[PDB]
Amino acid sequence: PHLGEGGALTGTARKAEEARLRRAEIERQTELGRLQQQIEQRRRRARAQIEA
Amino acid sequence: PHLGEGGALTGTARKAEEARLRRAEIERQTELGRLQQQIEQRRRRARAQIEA
Repeated sequence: PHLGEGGALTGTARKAEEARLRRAEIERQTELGRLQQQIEQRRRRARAQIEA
Repeated sequence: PHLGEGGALTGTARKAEEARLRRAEIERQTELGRLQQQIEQRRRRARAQIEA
């Protein structure tokens, strides 16, 4: 059976939407990764200054 | 014999001048020490910034 918020897709359109969903998930994961890395670089900064 | 740039001091004045010379030598040594320490702190600074 077809599981998606839109639903009601058959044949090739189903595979296309699966690919689109995977792409969106990868995009969101990369966004969260960059945010994590930015806040951690701020932390490392605070470190270097404390050491000095 | 009496050795000093002024010379011609006897008795107690001789000891007083010996003490004064020792004091001046200590003063100059402390001056050189502080200068050395200041330039080395600048060096350590340059380090910390390079590491960052």
